[PDB]
Amino acid sequence: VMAPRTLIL
Amino acid sequence: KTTQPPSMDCAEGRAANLPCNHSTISGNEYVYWYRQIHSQGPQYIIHGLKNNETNEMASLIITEDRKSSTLILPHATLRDTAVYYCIVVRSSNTGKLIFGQGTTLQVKPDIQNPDPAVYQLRDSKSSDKSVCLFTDFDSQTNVSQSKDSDVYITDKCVLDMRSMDFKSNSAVAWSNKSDFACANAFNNSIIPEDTFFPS
Amino acid sequence: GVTQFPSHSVIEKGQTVTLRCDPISGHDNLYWYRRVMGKEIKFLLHFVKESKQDESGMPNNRFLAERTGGTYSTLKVQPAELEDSGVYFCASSQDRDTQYFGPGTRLTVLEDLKNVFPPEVAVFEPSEAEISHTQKATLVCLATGFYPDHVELSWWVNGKEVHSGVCTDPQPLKEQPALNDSRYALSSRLRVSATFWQNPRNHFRCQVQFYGLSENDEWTQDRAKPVTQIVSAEAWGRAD
Amino acid sequence: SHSLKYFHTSVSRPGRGEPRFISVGYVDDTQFVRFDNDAASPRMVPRAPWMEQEGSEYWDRETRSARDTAQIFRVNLRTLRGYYNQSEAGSHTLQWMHGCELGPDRRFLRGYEQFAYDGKDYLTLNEDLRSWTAVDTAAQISEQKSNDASEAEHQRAYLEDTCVEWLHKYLEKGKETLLHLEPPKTHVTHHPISDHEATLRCWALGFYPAEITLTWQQDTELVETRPAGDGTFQKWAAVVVPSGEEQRYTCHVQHEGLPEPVTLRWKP
Amino acid sequence: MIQRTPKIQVYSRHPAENGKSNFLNCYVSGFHPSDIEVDLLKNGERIEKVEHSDLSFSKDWSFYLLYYTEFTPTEKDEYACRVNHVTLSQPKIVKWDRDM
Repeated sequence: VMAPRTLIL
Repeated sequence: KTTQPPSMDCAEGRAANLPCNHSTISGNEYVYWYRQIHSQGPQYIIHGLKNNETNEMASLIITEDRKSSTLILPHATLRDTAVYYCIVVRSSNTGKLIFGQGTTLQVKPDIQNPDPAVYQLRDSKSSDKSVCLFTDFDSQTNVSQSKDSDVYITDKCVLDMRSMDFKSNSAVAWSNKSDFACANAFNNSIIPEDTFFPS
Repeated sequence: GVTQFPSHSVIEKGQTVTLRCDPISGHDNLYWYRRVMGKEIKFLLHFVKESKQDESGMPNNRFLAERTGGTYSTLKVQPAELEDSGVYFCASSQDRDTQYFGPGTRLTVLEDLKNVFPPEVAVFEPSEAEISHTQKATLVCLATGFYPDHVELSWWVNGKEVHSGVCTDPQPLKEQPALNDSRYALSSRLRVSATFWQNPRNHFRCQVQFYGLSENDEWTQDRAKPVTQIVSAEAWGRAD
Repeated sequence: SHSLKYFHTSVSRPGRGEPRFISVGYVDDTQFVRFDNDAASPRMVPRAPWMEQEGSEYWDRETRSARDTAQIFRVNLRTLRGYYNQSEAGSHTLQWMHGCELGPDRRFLRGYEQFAYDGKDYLTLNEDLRSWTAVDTAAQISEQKSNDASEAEHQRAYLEDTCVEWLHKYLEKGKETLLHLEPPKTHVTHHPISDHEATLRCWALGFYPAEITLTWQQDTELVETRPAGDGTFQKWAAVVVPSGEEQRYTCHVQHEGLPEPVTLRWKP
Repeated sequence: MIQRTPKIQVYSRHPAENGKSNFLNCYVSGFHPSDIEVDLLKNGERIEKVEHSDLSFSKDWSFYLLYYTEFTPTEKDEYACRVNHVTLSQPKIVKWDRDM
């Protein structure tokens, strides 16, 4: 699966 | 998801251990603990993944299997009386919280000076008056609600006279109907033997 | 901390309320949560800056939320229905892992405003028996006949608020539980030392802040408009 | 060794509304999934035959994750404009790549993660997976935001556990083909340039994985490896040779699917 | 902004046999930004049913795409790829050579 969280840059 | 005991009694000054189960938990789900005192905003306490952790509010113990948790409150006070929510949150871009039933933690005070008694108190004005005060009983005693529909009895709440190093329990009863004395006011509760009744 | 306005609100079925939240400034994320009386606290919405990131908890179309400049948020119920009564909590976060909550807006949608009533407040003087038995004097405050249960009770000694020795019921009692829209009662205890109570120079006031109608709402009835107000009862110290 | 890699691309479309967002997933050199918010079905969907069986459960989770990422990348694009001082008019790109690799022992070897803005390196997760490093000066505010919010923790959780866990799940589901080594079919062609010069071309056809070395035994042209379309790859090497003796030049094919390294000759 | 011009290869899936069914590929790679027009031509005309892979990129962030269609090669028929990009001042046409 893809990463379930990303960055709010 | 997550199970906690619905209620927990606890003595003040000692440590409180609140359990939480989450046996379906997966490796990217985080264990969070919030609390809510009365009806005011929920309050972040601590969170962890796999190992134990500590901050100034509390500690967290997570088993090696990850299937259960413990919130430890170091030295419980009356302020620490709250609902405590154990919430598992999977890594996400929102981190949304699902509040379960939580554990309702009652921190029972000491009661060093038991002196159980039922007093009558009169209004500062006129007519009405008639309020009965059940006070100074230990946290063993349970104050039941009245069977009579027209007699009002409050839950027991705790009195903190800080400068005295003194705490005390109390329950208030009133009714304003004719045949209502302070002698029969708490007939529906088991009041201790030798409860002081003033003539 | 997170800020919310108004702290209380009672409005008629059919009317509009805007609820406002001022997050800890600098926080990218803002959340709205609510507790519908009888249920658990539940997610409504998550803003990442001025954008809606998650909307899954938003009840229906009657609810609309904005965060124009990614600062303060606004949540508007129009039109308001009874089932919307409850407490609405705002929250803000920087990491999404630690959420900080405001004190919440307590909302009561009523079917008819005729049912709103200010509290009557009475103070009950300490027992002569308690003084001789315990060397302490307990005043009881009784706030009766209020609807809805939007009350804050506090004690005032010599024009100053007191906190030590005070005990106020978490929940109020229904006066006529067998009737619809039953009015409430709430009690409080202030316990002082006998000799403090026995000083005639000492003034004790029980204060109850009631939250009711504002000045904008129509009132065509006989009785005084049940507006947001403070009702008090007092008693002076007594050697005898 | 095996690897699970995702490639995410967001492209702002100021004329339209939402930016174009596309996510692709790879087990080794084999695509297995995609999300594209412009597709007829804007959801995470199977891209290999061995992913058809997964139920509503899995695709829903993956669509939520993709759509959520899209929605954050849209916010990011706006914010990145504010870090560089660019107009609202131009289109720009945010890319995000994440992957985990297993060693021979089939356990976690390494994880990586990095962001690019307009094809330029922006922000990279450190090798220890515990913090982020700015690669563009303009990324310093994002670098500190990410380090302050302990974002690395969530990504480490992803790369060391979740990624590893799922990679093994995928490797079992794609048993038949993922562990299959396809050797290349190889030949050499002749093309006279003149009376004095000619071209020799070494072909490698229909192999998997893409990794391959073609050497000649300095006028050596070598094309970038290309997909055939059926999950296999193709690649050719070319050397310029004086017209006459071409037998002093031999091709050398090193590839995993072959028992031993292979020499090619050109049969006239 | 990084602007990279697409490298282009036109080729078949399987060794070319006149009259046997095959696939004609146009591989575009090493380009930035992502926007790109690609077409497969038969005798100079755009082929209608043409599919493409999902947008992806390499370690250097440059994008790659494969464009493909079902075809049947002939002696007399000619096929080409046609690529347009911001880095190009005219559409670049590359003919299919069965030796590449």
